[PDB]
Order: sequence, then C-alpha cells, then structure tokens
Amino acid sequence: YFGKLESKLSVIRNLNDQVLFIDQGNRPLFEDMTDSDCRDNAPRTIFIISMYKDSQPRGMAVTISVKCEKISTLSCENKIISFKEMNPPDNIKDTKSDIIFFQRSVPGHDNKMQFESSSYEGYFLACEKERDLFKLILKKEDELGDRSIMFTVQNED
Amino acid sequence: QCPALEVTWPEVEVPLNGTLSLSCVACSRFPNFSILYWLGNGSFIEHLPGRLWEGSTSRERGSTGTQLCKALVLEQLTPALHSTNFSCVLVDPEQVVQRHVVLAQLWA
Ligand SMILES: *[C@@H]1O[C@H](CO)[C@@H](O)[C@H](O)[C@H]1NC(C)=O
Ligand SMILES: *[C@@H]1O[C@H](CO)[C@@H](O)[C@H](O)[C@H]1NC(C)=O
Ligand SMILES: *[C@@H]1O[C@H](CO)[C@@H](O)[C@H](O)[C@H]1NC(C)=O
Repeated sequence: YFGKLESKLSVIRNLNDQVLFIDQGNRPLFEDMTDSDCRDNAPRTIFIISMYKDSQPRGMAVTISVKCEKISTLSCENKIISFKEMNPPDNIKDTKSDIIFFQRSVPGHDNKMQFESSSYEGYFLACEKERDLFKLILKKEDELGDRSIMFTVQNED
Repeated sequence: QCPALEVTWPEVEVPLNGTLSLSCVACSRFPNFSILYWLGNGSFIEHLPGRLWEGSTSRERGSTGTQLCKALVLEQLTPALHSTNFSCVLVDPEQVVQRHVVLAQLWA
C-alpha cells in the first residue's frame, strides 16, 4: 500500500522537446514550446508529480496530476492513457494502481525518465504520433534504448 | 559516497520501557525525486501500535549528492518494538535501498 509524501511541479517533455499537456478532451498530448516566455507555460502544461512511500518498496512510485478548474490525474485503466477528474489520494490500499507509475532513471541517459505502469508490469508511458497529434500512450517495452518512452522532467518550483 | 544508506542505533542496551532513537542517513544523486521513510514489520510507522514516530526528512545539498536524514523515535521500548524489524528505505528513480535493524538481534 502507498502513502503520499511531497509533490513537485514539473514540465514533462518528450524526446523532441515538446511539452506534455491536457487537451480539451482530457487527452494527454505534446506541443511545441519555446523556453523564453512563461505566459506560454500554461496551466494545462504544469504537472504535479506526487511521490508515494510504499509498504513493498519497488521504485519511485508517483501520480501525475494537473490543477485546472478541477484537479485531474493520469490513469492507465484498461491500458489506455486518460485523465480522470480526481485528486491523488493520501493513501492507496493496494500494491498496484492504475494511477501509480514507477518513475525510473534511463540507465545510459542521466537526466531522462521512464514511467512504468504499476498495474501492467513492463508497460511504459510513450509518445506516438497519429495524424497531427503527438499522443501519450501505454506501450509494452519491446526495444532496448527505445527513445519513445524517455522523458525529461523539468522542475518548476 | 552517493548513493548511500546507513542506520545507527544506541550502543548501550535500553531497558524495558526505556526510550531510544534510530538514525537513518542516506545520500541520493536526485535532489528532488528522492524520499526516505521507515517501516516496521513492513508497515508505515504511523500504522504501528505503540508509542513511536518518525521525524521529518531533512535534506541538504552537498558536493557528492543530496543528504537525507530521518529519525525514528521509540518513546517506550516494549517487547514488541524490541523484536520489530525496523527498515529505513531510501527511494529514488535509480534504485531502492534498505537497511534493517532488530534491536533484539543487535543487543543479543
Ligand atoms: C512497562 O510498561 C508496561 C505497560 O505500561 C507495564 O505492563 C510494565 O509493568 C512496565 N514495566 C515496569 C518495570 O514498570
Ligand atoms: C514485529 O514483528 C515481530 C515478529 O512477528 C513481532 O514480535 C512484533 O510484535 C512486531 N511489531 C509490532 C509493532 O507489531
Ligand atoms: C527484515 O526485513 C527484510 C525485508 O525486506 C528482510 O530482508 C530481512 O531479512 C528481515 N530481517 C529479519 C531478521 O527478519
């Protein structure tokens, strides 16, 4: 079971330096952005990564949430990545959860992170293009050094 | 140097219903995404029966990495706590590290 500790405000970027954001349909997508003007760093791009302590320690367990009119939390329920309108809870009685990911260092890329589902062991958050979209999806790990599941987390607090 | 984890305990045996503290000192290369917490028989400290508690994790940014410190305070050393497998847990994105202490073993 998990208990929530501290949280870090974070901009999450994919391999092409695009920024994660929650779109008008609660889809997690990525967008281009310059590092110069903070009016660009909109509320929908400012993520709250909350760290949890675990009774069975297996990794840096986190939730990823964002504060708009209401707070939304990233989920991988049924292996699809969505945002649920809910606050990350202080306690989680299970050993796994559709909102708990393990944040892992990329072994040969020192400042990059991968996010592994606790619910689906071996499945990771990944960026995939479809039409003109750059989507956040869940992918089973199938390739060593796969850059599609690597992210930079920039602290903004 | 870093990462690192060490637990220290009182050298002198503590009598029944005595008081004591366990010191947990870690180092992590991750200044932000690192935590330190205690477990006793695999349970959060705040879930255990008895008179005990852990203080805040203090954090200091050095030149080797980031030092994390957390104290576990045992207000009344009962047989149950004397036989408890206390575990300091360091967690960051690169690894999990644990150090375990059972007072009854250390003083045996
Ligand atoms: C230690 O504390 C327990 C619980 O209060 C009590 O049962 C026991 O008598 C105490 N021992 C002494 C020596 O007072
Ligand atoms: C910890 O586990 C040991 C072994 O089962 C037991 O003696 C002790 O009472 C436990 N501690 C607590 C607080 O339950
Ligand atoms: C204490 O708990 C840990 C669980 O991670 C275990 O590895 C260790 O052997 C335990 N020690 C004793 C004396 O039970």
